[PDB]
Amino acid sequence: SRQLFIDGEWRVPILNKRIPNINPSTENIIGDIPAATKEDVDLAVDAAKRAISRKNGRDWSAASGSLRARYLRAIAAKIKEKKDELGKLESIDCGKPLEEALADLDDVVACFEYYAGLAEELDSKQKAPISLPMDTFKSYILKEPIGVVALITPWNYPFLMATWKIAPALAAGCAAILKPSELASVTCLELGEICKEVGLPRGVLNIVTGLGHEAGASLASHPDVDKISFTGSSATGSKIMTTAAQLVKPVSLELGGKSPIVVFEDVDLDKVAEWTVFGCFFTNGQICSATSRLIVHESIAVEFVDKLVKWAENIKISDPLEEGCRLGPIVSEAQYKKVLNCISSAKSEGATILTGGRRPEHLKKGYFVEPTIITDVTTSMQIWREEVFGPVLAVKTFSTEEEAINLANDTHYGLGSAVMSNDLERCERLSKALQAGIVWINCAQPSFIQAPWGGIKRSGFGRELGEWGLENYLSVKQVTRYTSDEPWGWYQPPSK
Amino acid sequence: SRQLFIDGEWRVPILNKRIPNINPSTENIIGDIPAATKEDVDLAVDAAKRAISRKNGRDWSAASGSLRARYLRAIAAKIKEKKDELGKLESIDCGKPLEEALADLDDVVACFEYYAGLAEELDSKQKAPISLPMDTFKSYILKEPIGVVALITPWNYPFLMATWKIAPALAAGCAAILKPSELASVTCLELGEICKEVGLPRGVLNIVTGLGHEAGASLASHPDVDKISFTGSSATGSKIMTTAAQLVKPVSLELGGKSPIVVFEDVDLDKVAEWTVFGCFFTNGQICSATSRLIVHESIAVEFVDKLVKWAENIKISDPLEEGCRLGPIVSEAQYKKVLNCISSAKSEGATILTGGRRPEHLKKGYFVEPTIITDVTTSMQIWREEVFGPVLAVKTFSTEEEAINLANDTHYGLGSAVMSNDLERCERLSKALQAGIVWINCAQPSFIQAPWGGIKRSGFGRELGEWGLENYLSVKQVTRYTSDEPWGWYQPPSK
Ligand SMILES: NC(=O)c1ccc[n+]([C@@H]2O[C@H](COP(=O)([O-])OP(=O)(O)OC[C@H]3O[C@@H](n4cnc5c(N)ncnc54)[C@H](O)[C@@H]3O)[C@@H](O)[C@H]2O)c1
Ligand SMILES: NC(=O)c1ccc[n+]([C@@H]2O[C@H](COP(=O)([O-])OP(=O)(O)OC[C@H]3O[C@@H](n4cnc5c(N)ncnc54)[C@H](O)[C@@H]3O)[C@@H](O)[C@H]2O)c1
Ligand code: NA
Ligand code: NA
Repeated sequence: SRQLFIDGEWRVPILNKRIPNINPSTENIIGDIPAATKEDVDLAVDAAKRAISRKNGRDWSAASGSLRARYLRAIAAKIKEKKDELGKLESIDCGKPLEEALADLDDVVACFEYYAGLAEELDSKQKAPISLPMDTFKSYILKEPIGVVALITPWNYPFLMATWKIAPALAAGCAAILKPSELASVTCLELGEICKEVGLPRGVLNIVTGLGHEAGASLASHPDVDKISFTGSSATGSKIMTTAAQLVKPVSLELGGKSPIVVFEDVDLDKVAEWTVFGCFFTNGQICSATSRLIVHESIAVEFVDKLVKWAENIKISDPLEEGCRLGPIVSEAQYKKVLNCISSAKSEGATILTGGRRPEHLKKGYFVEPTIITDVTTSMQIWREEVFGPVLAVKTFSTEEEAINLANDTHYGLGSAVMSNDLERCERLSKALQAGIVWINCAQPSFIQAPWGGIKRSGFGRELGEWGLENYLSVKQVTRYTSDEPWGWYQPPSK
Repeated sequence: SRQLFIDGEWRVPILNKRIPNINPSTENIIGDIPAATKEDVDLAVDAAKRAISRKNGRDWSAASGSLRARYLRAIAAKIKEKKDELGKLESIDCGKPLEEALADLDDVVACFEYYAGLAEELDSKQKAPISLPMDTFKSYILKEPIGVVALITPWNYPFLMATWKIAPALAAGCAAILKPSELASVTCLELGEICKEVGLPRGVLNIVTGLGHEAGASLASHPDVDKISFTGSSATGSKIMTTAAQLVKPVSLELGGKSPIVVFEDVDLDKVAEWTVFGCFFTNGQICSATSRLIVHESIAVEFVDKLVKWAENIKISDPLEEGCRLGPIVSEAQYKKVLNCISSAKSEGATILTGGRRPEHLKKGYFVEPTIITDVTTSMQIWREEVFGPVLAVKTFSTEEEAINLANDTHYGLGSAVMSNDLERCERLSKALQAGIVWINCAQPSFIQAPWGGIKRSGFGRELGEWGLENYLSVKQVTRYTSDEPWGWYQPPSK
């Protein structure tokens, strides 16, 4: 089995500890992953520092973008080869249905190809001139890699989230240390073998697996890390930023959400019913930007919600590998219990569990929850307030557009949001009013790698994907030159 | 004798306390400023919040850029009228030579004018298309104001630094709270009156003066502040970021530096002597990007450093308001003592003072220090590592280019840097190797409003000036719409 990927080969953790890896659908130990600690992390950062240091002959940061692009394209092609096997490992690892995992793999491939392309273009973008009011000065800018980057990623899209950061980071000329989640580490470790098979220069990508408070914390607080890029819980992101503050290092954060989907009356109920079920139940409801607060016009509310109930109850719940699986199990026991507790608390606070809310009868084992719709929701309820990370939808109703937007913005979060109405004039109005980083019109959840992705407010800051994803790993350098041959003439010259 | 500027009005601090104001050239109490406290900071942030939500933001934040442009231009014109008056106040307040303050005001006017232009251009940048590889989806970006912004500014360029922050913040559609330094708050308070005369919508700009640990801390930790932009010391920068981390608020930090100036042999000696002295002694040596580490080639070192002494001793030091003034006093007593202790510490470690390093004999009173150049410096010394923020130049010698860049990069800071040589191929090589946000070639210290300004490493992150300045106060929103009529087709419809 795999060890830590450091400096271009496999290294066993110094303390030789290992973490059990559970299959979410069976509850059986399916294997394990290495548990890295402080000094394992220290080796990773040194290797990354060495990968980009001047006196390295294969200086990754000083290489041309097209050279890095060749590595990225090769990484992509090797992943494309293993598509079917990597997707199967993905499903077993995190619990998402096979068709979802296979789609993620396609996106991984596209993501490396896209940033390979951007890497090629980057050389043309260097030395971009700045127009000045004086003729005595000339000015341009250089786009330089930020340096050594810590990449800390979630378990909901294990391989894709990692790729969302490593592809732009490498394309920019950075050396990376990746810390995937201890709940879903397998495919990211497979990326280490791919790097070996493609001859990625030593130390450019290092993969350190283990516990968040051991490996992750050590990585985040290491003084030689130049930038931390994070995706995960609000609390951990806060701790990570606190740690980064010690040595004043830049940070990008993508944290939870509690995204609204605003459904108006002038809508095809059935088409938008699939979207609202998708926005909340897809990835077993473990989406950062999940549209988990439904805000439906009162005039269609009860018939629209009834449709939702039928769609949701027709969703096939099974082992992720079984043909036709549209919902898998929650990633872990601890997560399962949190999701069930959220449903329990909603019931306790007086809300209605319209459908789901329990373990399905036909599956005795595994962390399975039926798609859950919750109504009679009040704005002070925990279910309205707190991100669930389970297939759980909370429903509220509205009578005016103004009320709809006030309900939509009734959260300290600000990641995603969706508007559903045929009136496109209304959609544009609502897309401006919704306090979010992403606004979907007449759909919910699609993330194209060409378009900037991120949140505002307690959902964090910074943008991934598109050209924004690359910039996240560049710094701007102003090169200003004095063209004239005249003395500056500010101070008095001495005498000679 | 002004008060706090809150919600478009002059208001006495709730607790009615005031802070004395010292003339740095006489050591006499010359006035006082209002001392805002937590209760006043709440009122200013509340007013800012109301300014963005008032009338769906149609008066400011959701208005077109041309509306804000008119205000910025109107402010510019007012400053320009009173530039000589504000220059005089600026010198008395911070202690810089009058011709420096006068030059600052020219830059203040041009800064408002420049961001007025960018405000007008901003409307045409809205809804910029994002190309997708699908027929079924369409995507564009909106550039929204980040919201309510905290602007914390230093005492070295009192009015200009405030302008660097507010001008792009207003152009963006933000509502700002300014917390100027308690050592130089006078011109910034005058800007309040300018907003009044110009009729700037209430709450768009608020000015809260006071102690850093009362007013500054209360502003930085306020839950309704959307973004903090800070320029000042490393320690405080670090504290701001830690506070922001609690509610995960984005920050931009410009901190100190220990910037290198590298002088090769193929150089006009008299011309670069001027530049080097300017690079280190200008603003009484209180520049963030001061080039305070000289790195000269051994072959020219002896006569180049001798010329440096000649220039340094010909710098006219006096009251900042006297006709020929070219160096004023250090801003305050505490700073004055720190600067003098830095020079003592150099002697402690065995370094040589070639000129200055003491009170000028003619001044007697005031916080004056002669322009100091020190030599026989070692890599391990405090004057090499730490920021003096006084007119104090440290000098090391080099022979090879590899030796030059390694000495230049021998710092945890990374704000500015300067190359001096007639060989432009060499200058370009060094500009790529120098780890800094600004690289100057054949000059030191000019900052054009068209070009991005900021640091890397422990000098901070984020960029001000140019279009980068505007972007600092904008957040990117992705708007994606499903244009197809076809059902999504992921789930199985429930019939019939
Ligand atoms: N919404 C999202 O974007 C998203 C994505 C993935 C996972 N998650 C969350 O992951 C959670 C799993 O637990 P967890 O990540 O909150 O803690 P954890 O179980 O990983 O570790 C427990 C303790 O370690 C601390 N810790 C973890 N990483 C740290 C680091 N890098 N530096 C300093 N301290 C660290 C945590 O604050 C906590 O006190 C789930 O509740 C799930 O909601 C959220
Ligand atoms: N290099 C630069 O960019 C630059 C520019 C201007 C001033 N300065 C520095 O200003 C210093 C003067 O003292 P000071 O600014 O370090 O402290 P201060 O005099 O403002 O206040 C003293 C204490 O309050 C704390 N504090 C100040 N503002 C705070 C805030 N907003 N939030 C939480 N704590 C805060 C400080 O950490 C310190 O412990 C000088 O040492 C000088 O070097 C540096
Ligand atoms: Na697992
Ligand atoms: Na003063």
